[PDB]
Amino acid sequence: TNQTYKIGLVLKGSEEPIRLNPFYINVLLGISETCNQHGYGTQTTVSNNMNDLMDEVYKMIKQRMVDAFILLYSKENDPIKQMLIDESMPFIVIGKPTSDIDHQFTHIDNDNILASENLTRHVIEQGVDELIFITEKGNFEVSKDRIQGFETVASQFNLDYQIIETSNEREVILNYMQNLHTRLKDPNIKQAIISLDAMLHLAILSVLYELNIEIPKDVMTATFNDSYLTEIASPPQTCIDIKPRMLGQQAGSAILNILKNDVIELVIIDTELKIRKSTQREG
Amino acid sequence: TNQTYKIGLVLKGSEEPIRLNPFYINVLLGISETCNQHGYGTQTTVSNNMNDLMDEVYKMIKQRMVDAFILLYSKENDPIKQMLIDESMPFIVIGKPTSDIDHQFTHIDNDNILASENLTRHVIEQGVDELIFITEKGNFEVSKDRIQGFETVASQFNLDYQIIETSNEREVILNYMQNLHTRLKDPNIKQAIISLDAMLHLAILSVLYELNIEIPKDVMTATFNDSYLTEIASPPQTCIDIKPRMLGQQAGSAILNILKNDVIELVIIDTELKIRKSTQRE
Repeated sequence: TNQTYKIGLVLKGSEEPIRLNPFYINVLLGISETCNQHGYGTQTTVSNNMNDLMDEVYKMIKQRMVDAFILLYSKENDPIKQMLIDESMPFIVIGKPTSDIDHQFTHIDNDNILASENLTRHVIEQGVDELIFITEKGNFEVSKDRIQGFETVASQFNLDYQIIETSNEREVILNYMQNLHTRLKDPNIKQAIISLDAMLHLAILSVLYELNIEIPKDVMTATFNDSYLTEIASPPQTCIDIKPRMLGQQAGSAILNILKNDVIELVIIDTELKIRKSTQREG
Repeated sequence: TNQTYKIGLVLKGSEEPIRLNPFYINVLLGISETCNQHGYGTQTTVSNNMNDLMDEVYKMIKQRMVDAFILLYSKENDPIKQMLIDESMPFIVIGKPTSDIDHQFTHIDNDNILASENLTRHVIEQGVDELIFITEKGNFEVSKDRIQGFETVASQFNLDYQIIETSNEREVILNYMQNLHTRLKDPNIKQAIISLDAMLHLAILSVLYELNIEIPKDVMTATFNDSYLTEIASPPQTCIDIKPRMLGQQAGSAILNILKNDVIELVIIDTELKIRKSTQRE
Protein backbone atom coordinates (compact mmCIF):
# COMPACT_ATOMS: atom_id res chain seq x y z
CA THR A 1 0.00 0.00 0.00
CA ASN A 2 0.97 3.66 -0.55
CA GLN A 3 1.96 6.21 2.12
CA THR A 4 -0.10 9.27 1.17
CA TYR A 5 -2.59 9.27 4.12
CA LYS A 6 -5.30 10.00 1.54
CA ILE A 7 -8.52 8.23 0.54
CA GLY A 8 -9.94 8.43 -3.00
CA LEU A 9 -13.73 8.69 -3.08
CA VAL A 10 -15.26 7.50 -6.41
CA LEU A 11 -18.53 9.24 -7.37
CA LYS A 12 -21.07 8.29 -10.07
CA GLY A 13 -21.05 11.79 -11.65
CA SER A 14 -20.43 15.52 -11.11
CA GLU A 15 -23.88 16.57 -12.36
CA GLU A 16 -25.88 19.41 -10.77
CA PRO A 17 -28.50 17.05 -9.26
CA ILE A 18 -25.67 14.71 -8.05
CA ARG A 19 -23.18 17.05 -6.33
CA LEU A 20 -26.24 18.89 -4.92
CA ASN A 21 -27.84 15.57 -3.97
CA PRO A 22 -28.09 15.55 -0.13
CA PHE A 23 -27.26 11.84 -0.25
CA TYR A 24 -23.76 12.43 -1.51
CA ILE A 25 -23.32 15.66 0.50
CA ASN A 26 -24.04 13.73 3.70
CA VAL A 27 -22.15 10.54 2.70
CA LEU A 28 -19.02 12.56 1.79
CA LEU A 29 -19.35 14.61 5.04
CA GLY A 30 -19.64 11.33 6.96
CA ILE A 31 -16.54 9.93 5.24
CA SER A 32 -14.42 13.09 5.45
CA GLU A 33 -14.96 14.03 9.10
CA THR A 34 -14.11 10.44 10.19
CA CYS A 35 -11.03 10.36 7.94
CA ASN A 36 -9.97 13.84 9.17
CA GLN A 37 -10.20 12.74 12.82
CA HIS A 38 -7.50 10.12 12.14
CA GLY A 39 -5.04 12.16 10.02
CA TYR A 40 -6.43 11.04 6.66
CA GLY A 41 -7.31 13.36 3.79
CA THR A 42 -9.92 12.69 1.09
CA GLN A 43 -10.04 13.21 -2.68
CA THR A 44 -13.42 13.16 -4.44
CA THR A 45 -13.45 12.23 -8.17
CA VAL A 46 -14.74 15.04 -10.40
CA SER A 47 -15.41 13.00 -13.59
CA ASN A 48 -18.83 12.97 -15.29
CA ASN A 49 -18.79 9.86 -17.52
CA MET A 50 -17.57 6.23 -17.42
CA ASN A 51 -14.60 6.45 -19.82
CA ASP A 52 -13.31 9.59 -18.08
CA LEU A 53 -13.90 8.06 -14.61
CA MET A 54 -11.89 5.02 -15.68
CA ASP A 55 -9.16 7.44 -16.77
CA GLU A 56 -9.10 9.61 -13.65
CA VAL A 57 -9.21 6.73 -11.15
CA TYR A 58 -6.40 4.99 -13.07
CA LYS A 59 -4.39 8.21 -12.79
CA MET A 60 -4.89 8.07 -8.99
CA ILE A 61 -3.59 4.44 -9.01
CA LYS A 62 -0.59 4.97 -11.30
CA GLN A 63 0.53 8.30 -9.80
CA ARG A 64 0.20 6.60 -6.37
CA MET A 65 -1.97 9.49 -5.15
CA VAL A 66 -4.05 7.69 -2.49
CA ASP A 67 -3.79 4.75 -0.09
CA ALA A 68 -7.30 3.41 -0.67
CA PHE A 69 -10.72 3.97 -2.22
CA ILE A 70 -14.36 4.09 -1.28
CA LEU A 71 -16.72 3.39 -4.21
CA LEU A 72 -19.86 5.45 -3.55
CA TYR A 73 -22.11 3.19 -5.66
CA SER A 74 -22.69 -0.50 -6.47
CA LYS A 75 -23.17 -1.92 -9.97
CA GLU A 76 -22.90 -5.39 -11.50
CA ASN A 77 -19.80 -5.68 -13.73
CA ASP A 78 -18.42 -2.33 -12.60
CA PRO A 79 -15.17 -1.94 -14.62
CA ILE A 80 -13.70 0.57 -12.15
CA LYS A 81 -14.40 -1.92 -9.33
CA GLN A 82 -12.57 -4.37 -11.64
CA MET A 83 -9.72 -1.83 -11.99
CA LEU A 84 -9.13 -1.70 -8.20
CA ILE A 85 -9.29 -5.52 -8.12
CA ASP A 86 -6.79 -5.87 -11.00
CA GLU A 87 -4.39 -3.29 -9.56
CA SER A 88 -4.57 -4.59 -5.95
CA MET A 89 -5.98 -1.38 -4.39
CA PRO A 90 -7.71 -1.70 -0.97
CA PHE A 91 -11.32 -0.47 -1.08
CA ILE A 92 -14.79 -0.17 0.44
CA VAL A 93 -18.05 -0.18 -1.51
CA ILE A 94 -21.08 1.75 -0.46
CA GLY A 95 -23.90 -0.48 -1.75
CA LYS A 96 -24.89 -4.14 -2.20
CA PRO A 97 -22.54 -7.13 -2.77
CA THR A 98 -23.49 -8.73 -6.07
CA SER A 99 -20.88 -11.44 -6.74
CA ASP A 100 -18.59 -14.22 -5.48
CA ILE A 101 -15.49 -11.99 -5.25
CA ASP A 102 -17.53 -9.44 -3.23
CA HIS A 103 -17.07 -11.77 -0.23
CA GLN A 104 -13.49 -10.41 -0.07
CA PHE A 105 -14.52 -6.74 0.00
CA THR A 106 -16.33 -4.85 2.76
CA HIS A 107 -19.67 -3.37 1.71
CA ILE A 108 -21.70 -0.76 3.59
CA ASP A 109 -25.39 -0.55 2.68
CA ASN A 110 -28.93 0.07 3.88
CA ASP A 111 -31.41 -2.80 3.58
CA ASN A 112 -33.10 -1.31 0.53
CA ILE A 113 -35.68 -4.05 0.12
CA LEU A 114 -36.85 -3.64 3.73
CA ALA A 115 -36.78 0.18 3.47
CA SER A 116 -39.05 0.06 0.41
CA GLU A 117 -41.26 -2.63 1.94
CA ASN A 118 -41.70 -0.42 5.02
CA LEU A 119 -42.62 2.56 2.84
CA THR A 120 -44.90 0.56 0.53
CA ARG A 121 -46.67 -1.02 3.56
CA HIS A 122 -47.29 2.40 5.13
CA VAL A 123 -49.09 3.81 2.08
CA ILE A 124 -51.26 0.66 1.96
CA GLU A 125 -52.09 1.16 5.66
CA GLN A 126 -53.55 4.58 4.72
CA GLY A 127 -55.78 2.87 2.13
CA VAL A 128 -54.87 2.64 -1.55
CA ASP A 129 -56.17 0.85 -4.61
CA GLU A 130 -53.32 1.36 -7.07
CA LEU A 131 -49.56 2.00 -6.70
CA ILE A 132 -46.96 3.65 -8.98
CA PHE A 133 -43.17 3.36 -8.56
CA ILE A 134 -41.06 5.88 -10.44
CA THR A 135 -37.38 5.14 -11.07
CA GLU A 136 -34.29 6.49 -12.89
CA LYS A 137 -32.33 4.85 -15.70
CA GLY A 138 -29.18 2.81 -15.10
CA ASN A 139 -28.91 -0.77 -13.88
CA PHE A 140 -28.33 0.40 -10.29
CA GLU A 141 -28.74 -2.14 -7.50
CA VAL A 142 -30.46 0.43 -5.22
CA SER A 143 -33.14 0.78 -7.92
CA LYS A 144 -33.47 -3.03 -8.24
CA ASP A 145 -33.72 -3.47 -4.45
CA ARG A 146 -36.34 -0.71 -3.95
CA ILE A 147 -38.42 -1.93 -6.93
CA GLN A 148 -38.29 -5.50 -5.52
CA GLY A 149 -39.52 -4.40 -2.06
CA PHE A 150 -42.30 -2.36 -3.65
CA GLU A 151 -43.49 -5.17 -5.94
CA THR A 152 -43.44 -7.66 -3.05
CA VAL A 153 -45.70 -5.66 -0.67
CA ALA A 154 -47.97 -4.71 -3.57
CA SER A 155 -48.32 -8.37 -4.61
CA GLN A 156 -48.68 -9.49 -0.97
CA PHE A 157 -51.76 -7.26 -0.61
CA ASN A 158 -52.90 -8.13 -4.18
CA LEU A 159 -52.81 -4.51 -5.37
CA ASP A 160 -52.50 -3.17 -8.90
CA TYR A 161 -49.21 -1.46 -9.60
CA GLN A 162 -46.99 -0.11 -12.36
CA ILE A 163 -43.27 0.79 -12.73
CA ILE A 164 -42.24 3.88 -14.69
CA GLU A 165 -38.62 4.41 -15.68
CA THR A 166 -37.86 7.99 -16.60
CA SER A 167 -35.13 10.56 -17.06
CA ASN A 168 -35.21 13.73 -14.91
CA GLU A 169 -36.30 15.83 -17.96
CA ARG A 170 -39.36 18.06 -17.34
CA GLU A 171 -40.86 17.28 -20.76
CA VAL A 172 -40.39 13.52 -20.24
CA ILE A 173 -41.92 13.45 -16.72
CA LEU A 174 -44.78 15.68 -17.95
CA ASN A 175 -45.64 13.23 -20.73
CA TYR A 176 -45.76 10.29 -18.30
CA MET A 177 -47.99 12.18 -15.84
CA GLN A 178 -50.22 13.50 -18.68
CA ASN A 179 -50.96 9.85 -19.54
CA LEU A 180 -52.11 9.20 -15.96
CA HIS A 181 -53.89 12.53 -15.44
CA THR A 182 -57.48 11.24 -15.84
CA ARG A 183 -56.98 8.27 -13.48
CA LEU A 184 -55.00 10.46 -11.05
CA LYS A 185 -58.09 12.71 -10.91
CA ASP A 186 -60.59 9.87 -10.42
CA PRO A 187 -62.08 10.19 -6.89
CA ASN A 188 -63.08 6.50 -6.79
CA ILE A 189 -59.46 5.32 -7.19
CA LYS A 190 -57.04 5.87 -4.30
CA GLN A 191 -53.46 6.21 -5.62
CA ALA A 192 -49.91 6.61 -4.34
CA ILE A 193 -46.77 7.62 -6.20
CA ILE A 194 -43.43 6.41 -4.88
CA SER A 195 -40.13 7.73 -6.27
CA LEU A 196 -36.71 6.10 -6.08
CA ASP A 197 -34.98 9.18 -4.59
CA ALA A 198 -35.85 12.67 -3.33
CA MET A 199 -34.11 14.61 -6.16
CA LEU A 200 -36.20 12.79 -8.79
CA HIS A 201 -39.28 13.10 -6.50
CA LEU A 202 -38.99 16.91 -6.45
CA ALA A 203 -39.26 17.01 -10.26
CA ILE A 204 -42.36 14.79 -9.99
CA LEU A 205 -44.05 17.15 -7.47
CA SER A 206 -43.33 20.08 -9.81
CA VAL A 207 -45.08 18.37 -12.72
CA LEU A 208 -47.95 17.31 -10.39
CA TYR A 209 -48.30 20.98 -9.39
CA GLU A 210 -48.41 21.98 -13.07
CA LEU A 211 -51.24 19.50 -13.74
CA ASN A 212 -53.16 20.48 -10.59
CA ILE A 213 -52.90 16.93 -9.21
CA GLU A 214 -53.15 17.72 -5.48
CA ILE A 215 -51.45 15.86 -2.66
CA PRO A 216 -52.65 14.01 -0.60
CA LYS A 217 -56.21 14.65 -1.99
CA ASP A 218 -55.82 13.26 -5.54
CA VAL A 219 -52.73 11.13 -4.86
CA MET A 220 -50.47 10.31 -1.93
CA THR A 221 -46.70 10.64 -2.42
CA ALA A 222 -43.56 9.33 -0.78
CA THR A 223 -39.86 8.78 -1.55
CA PHE A 224 -36.40 7.79 -0.23
CA ASN A 225 -33.79 9.82 1.41
CA ASP A 226 -35.07 12.18 3.91
CA SER A 227 -33.39 15.55 4.16
CA TYR A 228 -34.44 19.15 4.71
CA LEU A 229 -35.70 19.16 1.10
CA THR A 230 -38.44 16.56 1.53
CA GLU A 231 -39.35 18.21 4.85
CA ILE A 232 -40.07 21.53 3.10
CA ALA A 233 -41.33 20.14 -0.23
CA SER A 234 -44.81 21.03 -1.49
CA PRO A 235 -46.37 19.26 0.44
CA PRO A 236 -43.97 17.90 3.12
CA GLN A 237 -43.04 14.38 2.07
CA THR A 238 -43.26 11.03 3.76
CA CYS A 239 -39.91 9.34 3.31
CA ILE A 240 -37.43 6.76 4.41
CA ASP A 241 -34.42 8.24 6.21
CA ILE A 242 -31.44 6.18 4.98
CA LYS A 243 -28.88 7.76 7.36
CA PRO A 244 -26.31 8.91 4.73
CA ARG A 245 -24.03 10.58 7.31
CA MET A 246 -23.96 7.27 9.23
CA LEU A 247 -23.23 5.33 6.01
CA GLY A 248 -20.27 7.65 5.35
CA GLN A 249 -18.89 7.47 8.90
CA GLN A 250 -19.08 3.64 8.78
CA ALA A 251 -17.32 3.52 5.38
CA GLY A 252 -14.64 5.88 6.74
CA SER A 253 -14.12 3.70 9.82
CA ALA A 254 -14.00 0.49 7.73
CA ILE A 255 -11.34 1.71 5.29
CA LEU A 256 -9.20 3.05 8.18
CA ASN A 257 -9.45 -0.34 9.87
CA ILE A 258 -8.43 -2.11 6.66
CA LEU A 259 -5.36 0.20 6.40
CA LYS A 260 -4.42 -0.53 10.05
CA ASN A 261 -3.91 -4.27 9.45
CA ASP A 262 -10.29 -9.75 9.16
CA VAL A 263 -13.06 -9.11 6.59
CA ILE A 264 -16.44 -7.73 7.65
CA GLU A 265 -18.46 -8.68 4.54
CA LEU A 266 -21.48 -6.37 4.92
CA VAL A 267 -22.41 -3.57 7.31
CA ILE A 268 -26.12 -2.75 7.40
CA ILE A 269 -27.36 0.70 8.51
CA ASP A 270 -30.99 0.74 9.73
CA THR A 271 -33.46 3.09 8.06
CA GLU A 272 -36.44 5.01 9.45
CA LEU A 273 -39.82 5.96 8.05
CA LYS A 274 -40.69 9.64 8.65
CA ILE A 275 -44.45 10.18 8.14
CA ARG A 276 -45.44 13.60 6.82
CA LYS A 277 -48.44 15.32 5.15
CA SER A 278 -48.07 13.61 1.73
CA THR A 279 -49.39 10.28 3.07
CA GLN A 280 -51.75 11.71 5.71
CA ARG A 281 -55.50 12.16 5.28
CA GLU A 282 -56.62 15.69 6.11
CA GLY A 283 -59.63 14.61 8.23
CA THR B 1 8.60 29.66 5.99
CA ASN B 2 6.68 26.38 6.69
CA GLN B 3 3.57 27.25 4.67
CA THR B 4 0.73 24.71 4.78
CA TYR B 5 -0.56 25.37 1.24
CA LYS B 6 -4.11 25.17 2.58
CA ILE B 7 -6.98 27.70 2.77
CA GLY B 8 -9.49 27.80 5.65
CA LEU B 9 -13.04 28.03 4.36
CA VAL B 10 -15.28 29.65 6.97
CA LEU B 11 -19.07 29.18 6.90
CA LYS B 12 -21.68 30.40 9.42
CA GLY B 13 -22.86 26.84 10.11
CA SER B 14 -22.81 23.34 8.65
CA GLU B 15 -26.35 22.11 9.28
CA GLU B 16 -28.32 20.97 6.25
CA PRO B 17 -30.26 24.21 5.51
CA ILE B 18 -26.73 25.59 4.98
CA ARG B 19 -24.70 22.64 3.64
CA LEU B 20 -27.44 21.45 1.20
CA ASN B 21 -27.79 25.00 -0.20
CA PRO B 22 -26.35 24.93 -3.73
CA PHE B 23 -25.03 28.47 -3.12
CA TYR B 24 -22.55 27.25 -0.52
CA ILE B 25 -21.98 23.98 -2.40
CA ASN B 26 -21.17 25.91 -5.58
CA VAL B 27 -19.03 28.64 -3.94
CA LEU B 28 -17.02 25.88 -2.18
CA LEU B 29 -16.57 23.96 -5.45
CA GLY B 30 -15.53 27.27 -7.03
CA ILE B 31 -12.95 28.04 -4.36
CA SER B 32 -11.45 24.52 -4.28
CA GLU B 33 -11.19 24.18 -8.09
CA THR B 34 -9.15 27.44 -8.23
CA CYS B 35 -7.11 26.43 -5.20
CA ASN B 36 -6.38 22.90 -6.45
CA GLN B 37 -5.35 24.46 -9.78
CA HIS B 38 -2.49 26.21 -8.01
CA GLY B 39 -1.44 23.43 -5.61
CA TYR B 40 -3.31 24.76 -2.55
CA GLY B 41 -5.71 22.53 -0.61
CA THR B 42 -8.71 23.64 1.46
CA GLN B 43 -10.12 23.11 4.95
CA THR B 44 -13.82 23.77 5.50
CA THR B 45 -15.17 24.63 8.98
CA VAL B 46 -17.60 22.12 10.51
CA SER B 47 -19.05 24.09 13.47
CA ASN B 48 -22.74 25.07 13.75
CA ASN B 49 -22.76 27.81 16.42
CA MET B 50 -20.56 30.87 17.01
CA ASN B 51 -18.93 29.40 20.12
CA ASP B 52 -17.66 26.28 18.32
CA LEU B 53 -16.69 28.31 15.23
CA MET B 54 -14.50 30.84 17.08
CA ASP B 55 -12.84 27.96 18.94
CA GLU B 56 -12.10 26.08 15.71
CA VAL B 57 -10.87 29.11 13.73
CA TYR B 58 -8.58 29.97 16.70
CA LYS B 59 -7.32 26.37 16.74
CA MET B 60 -6.70 26.60 12.96
CA ILE B 61 -4.55 29.69 13.61
CA LYS B 62 -2.80 28.41 16.77
CA GLN B 63 -1.92 24.99 15.33
CA ARG B 64 -1.23 26.69 11.95
CA MET B 65 -3.19 24.28 9.75
CA VAL B 66 -3.89 26.90 7.03
CA ASP B 67 -2.06 29.86 5.45
CA ALA B 68 -5.12 32.05 4.99
CA PHE B 69 -8.90 32.24 5.29
CA ILE B 70 -11.96 32.96 3.21
CA LEU B 71 -15.10 34.10 5.07
CA LEU B 72 -18.18 32.87 3.25
CA TYR B 73 -20.38 35.57 4.81
CA SER B 74 -20.46 39.25 5.78
CA LYS B 75 -22.06 40.63 8.94
CA GLU B 76 -21.26 43.77 10.97
CA ASN B 77 -19.46 43.23 14.31
CA ASP B 78 -18.38 39.70 13.22
CA PRO B 79 -16.26 38.15 16.00
CA ILE B 80 -14.35 35.75 13.71
CA LYS B 81 -13.51 38.61 11.31
CA GLN B 82 -12.20 40.52 14.36
CA MET B 83 -10.22 37.43 15.37
CA LEU B 84 -8.42 37.33 12.00
CA ILE B 85 -7.57 41.04 12.22
CA ASP B 86 -6.34 40.44 15.81
CA GLU B 87 -4.11 37.54 14.80
CA SER B 88 -2.97 39.22 11.55
CA MET B 89 -4.19 36.29 9.43
CA PRO B 90 -4.46 36.87 5.66
CA PHE B 91 -8.16 36.76 4.72
CA ILE B 92 -10.86 37.83 2.28
CA VAL B 93 -14.62 38.18 2.82
CA ILE B 94 -17.43 36.98 0.57
CA GLY B 95 -20.00 39.73 1.03
CA LYS B 96 -20.43 43.46 1.51
CA PRO B 97 -17.71 45.70 2.99
CA THR B 98 -19.34 47.24 6.08
CA SER B 99 -16.79 48.91 8.40
CA ASP B 100 -13.95 51.45 8.27
CA ILE B 101 -11.38 48.65 8.72
CA ASP B 102 -13.02 46.64 5.88
CA HIS B 103 -11.16 48.97 3.47
CA GLN B 104 -8.02 46.90 4.18
CA PHE B 105 -9.43 43.58 2.90
CA THR B 106 -10.68 42.26 -0.45
CA HIS B 107 -14.40 41.57 -0.64
CA ILE B 108 -16.11 39.50 -3.31
CA ASP B 109 -19.85 40.21 -3.66
CA ASN B 110 -22.84 40.26 -5.97
CA ASP B 111 -24.55 43.48 -6.95
CA ASN B 112 -27.32 42.74 -4.38
CA ILE B 113 -28.92 46.22 -4.15
CA LEU B 114 -29.17 46.32 -7.96
CA ALA B 115 -30.21 42.66 -8.45
CA SER B 116 -33.17 43.05 -6.06
CA GLU B 117 -34.12 46.28 -7.85
CA ASN B 118 -33.95 44.32 -11.12
CA LEU B 119 -36.18 41.65 -9.61
CA THR B 120 -38.70 44.15 -8.17
CA ARG B 121 -38.85 45.93 -11.58
CA HIS B 122 -39.62 42.61 -13.38
CA VAL B 123 -42.39 41.73 -10.96
CA ILE B 124 -43.86 45.21 -11.49
CA GLU B 125 -43.76 44.85 -15.33
CA GLN B 126 -46.18 41.93 -14.85
CA GLY B 127 -48.63 44.21 -13.00
CA VAL B 128 -49.05 44.34 -9.22
CA ASP B 129 -50.87 46.35 -6.58
CA GLU B 130 -49.06 45.14 -3.46
CA LEU B 131 -45.61 43.60 -2.77
CA ILE B 132 -44.26 41.48 0.07
CA PHE B 133 -40.59 40.89 0.89
CA ILE B 134 -39.85 38.06 3.28
CA THR B 135 -36.44 37.94 4.90
CA GLU B 136 -34.67 35.73 7.46
CA LYS B 137 -33.52 36.78 10.93
CA GLY B 138 -29.95 37.91 11.64
CA ASN B 139 -29.06 41.34 10.26
CA PHE B 140 -26.72 40.22 7.47
CA GLU B 141 -25.51 42.58 4.78
CA VAL B 142 -27.18 40.56 2.02
CA SER B 143 -30.59 41.09 3.70
CA LYS B 144 -30.19 44.89 4.05
CA ASP B 145 -29.01 45.22 0.44
CA ARG B 146 -31.86 43.14 -0.96
CA ILE B 147 -34.52 44.90 1.17
CA GLN B 148 -33.10 48.35 0.22
CA GLY B 149 -33.30 47.50 -3.50
CA PHE B 150 -36.86 46.25 -3.03
CA GLU B 151 -37.96 49.31 -1.03
CA THR B 152 -36.46 51.88 -3.46
CA VAL B 153 -38.28 50.46 -6.50
CA ALA B 154 -41.58 49.76 -4.67
CA SER B 155 -41.75 53.33 -3.30
CA GLN B 156 -40.68 54.81 -6.67
CA PHE B 157 -43.57 53.07 -8.42
CA ASN B 158 -45.98 54.29 -5.68
CA LEU B 159 -46.77 50.73 -4.58
CA ASP B 160 -47.90 49.47 -1.20
CA TYR B 161 -45.49 47.02 0.43
CA GLN B 162 -44.51 45.31 3.69
CA ILE B 163 -41.35 43.71 5.13
CA ILE B 164 -41.72 40.39 6.95
CA GLU B 165 -38.88 39.05 9.09
CA THR B 166 -39.18 35.34 9.89
CA SER B 167 -37.33 32.21 10.96
CA ASN B 168 -37.43 29.12 8.68
CA GLU B 169 -39.66 27.47 11.34
CA ARG B 170 -42.80 26.05 9.69
CA GLU B 171 -45.49 27.25 12.10
CA VAL B 172 -44.02 30.77 12.25
CA ILE B 173 -44.21 31.02 8.41
CA LEU B 174 -47.71 29.46 8.45
CA ASN B 175 -48.89 32.05 11.01
CA TYR B 176 -47.52 34.87 8.83
CA MET B 177 -49.17 33.55 5.64
CA GLN B 178 -52.51 32.89 7.37
CA ASN B 179 -52.87 36.60 8.19
CA LEU B 180 -52.44 37.39 4.48
CA HIS B 181 -54.55 34.41 3.27
CA THR B 182 -57.78 36.40 2.61
CA ARG B 183 -55.86 39.14 0.77
CA LEU B 184 -53.85 36.62 -1.29
CA LYS B 185 -57.06 34.87 -2.37
CA ASP B 186 -58.66 38.14 -3.63
CA PRO B 187 -58.97 38.11 -7.48
CA ASN B 188 -59.06 41.96 -7.61
CA ILE B 189 -55.78 42.67 -5.78
CA LYS B 190 -52.66 41.46 -7.61
CA GLN B 191 -49.79 40.55 -5.28
CA ALA B 192 -46.19 39.25 -5.42
CA ILE B 193 -44.01 37.54 -2.82
CA ILE B 194 -40.22 37.90 -2.99
CA SER B 195 -38.02 35.86 -0.58
CA LEU B 196 -34.43 36.59 0.48
CA ASP B 197 -32.98 33.23 -0.65
CA ALA B 198 -34.09 30.04 -2.44
CA MET B 199 -33.88 27.84 0.69
CA LEU B 200 -36.20 30.08 2.79
CA HIS B 201 -38.37 30.51 -0.33
CA LEU B 202 -39.05 26.77 -0.42
CA ALA B 203 -40.45 26.76 3.12
CA ILE B 204 -42.70 29.66 2.02
CA LEU B 205 -43.96 27.73 -1.07
CA SER B 206 -44.75 24.71 1.07
CA VAL B 207 -46.93 26.84 3.40
CA LEU B 208 -48.55 28.38 0.28
CA TYR B 209 -49.27 24.84 -1.02
CA GLU B 210 -50.81 24.02 2.39
CA LEU B 211 -53.00 27.14 2.29
CA ASN B 212 -54.19 26.52 -1.32
CA ILE B 213 -52.68 29.76 -2.56
CA GLU B 214 -51.78 28.90 -6.17
CA ILE B 215 -48.92 30.41 -8.14
CA PRO B 216 -48.97 32.44 -10.29
CA LYS B 217 -52.83 32.58 -10.19
CA ASP B 218 -53.31 33.95 -6.63
CA VAL B 219 -49.76 35.30 -6.03
CA MET B 220 -46.66 35.68 -8.16
CA THR B 221 -43.44 34.55 -6.41
CA ALA B 222 -39.67 35.05 -6.85
CA THR B 223 -36.37 34.72 -5.02
CA PHE B 224 -32.56 34.87 -5.17
CA ASN B 225 -29.96 32.14 -5.85
CA ASP B 226 -30.89 30.11 -8.97
CA SER B 227 -30.30 26.32 -8.88
CA TYR B 228 -32.11 23.02 -9.45
CA LEU B 229 -34.13 23.82 -6.30
CA THR B 230 -35.75 26.78 -8.07
CA GLU B 231 -35.86 25.13 -11.52
CA ILE B 232 -37.89 22.19 -10.20
CA ALA B 233 -39.79 24.00 -7.42
CA SER B 234 -43.60 23.87 -7.17
CA PRO B 235 -44.01 25.79 -9.53
CA PRO B 236 -40.62 26.61 -11.16
CA GLN B 237 -39.48 29.96 -9.71
CA THR B 238 -38.35 33.21 -11.28
CA CYS B 239 -35.03 33.98 -9.61
CA ILE B 240 -31.81 35.94 -9.63
CA ASP B 241 -28.84 33.78 -10.69
CA ILE B 242 -26.13 35.11 -8.34
CA LYS B 243 -23.34 33.02 -9.93
CA PRO B 244 -21.99 31.12 -6.89
CA ARG B 245 -19.34 29.05 -8.73
CA MET B 246 -17.76 32.14 -10.33
CA LEU B 247 -17.96 33.97 -7.00
CA GLY B 248 -15.97 31.06 -5.48
CA GLN B 249 -13.36 31.19 -8.25
CA GLN B 250 -12.84 34.95 -7.77
CA ALA B 251 -12.43 34.37 -4.04
CA GLY B 252 -9.93 31.56 -4.71
CA SER B 253 -7.98 33.87 -7.05
CA ALA B 254 -8.10 36.86 -4.66
CA ILE B 255 -6.65 34.93 -1.69
CA LEU B 256 -3.84 33.31 -3.76
CA ASN B 257 -2.90 36.79 -5.01
CA ILE B 258 -2.81 38.11 -1.39
CA LEU B 259 -0.40 35.30 -0.41
CA LYS B 260 1.85 35.94 -3.44
CA ASN B 261 2.15 39.68 -2.66
CA ASP B 262 -1.56 46.47 -2.92
CA VAL B 263 -5.11 45.22 -2.18
CA ILE B 264 -8.10 45.20 -4.60
CA GLU B 265 -10.92 46.44 -2.36
CA LEU B 266 -14.05 45.06 -4.04
CA VAL B 267 -14.91 42.56 -6.73
CA ILE B 268 -18.47 42.53 -8.09
CA ILE B 269 -19.88 39.45 -9.85
CA ASP B 270 -22.87 40.31 -12.03
CA THR B 271 -26.22 38.61 -11.60
CA GLU B 272 -28.83 37.44 -14.06
CA LEU B 273 -32.61 37.46 -13.88
CA LYS B 274 -34.07 34.05 -14.73
CA ILE B 275 -37.79 34.24 -15.55
CA ARG B 276 -39.99 31.20 -14.95
CA LYS B 277 -43.64 30.22 -14.34
CA SER B 278 -43.99 31.82 -10.88
CA THR B 279 -44.12 35.39 -12.31
CA GLN B 280 -45.71 34.52 -15.66
CA ARG B 281 -49.35 35.50 -15.02
CA GLU B 282 -50.10 36.28 -18.71
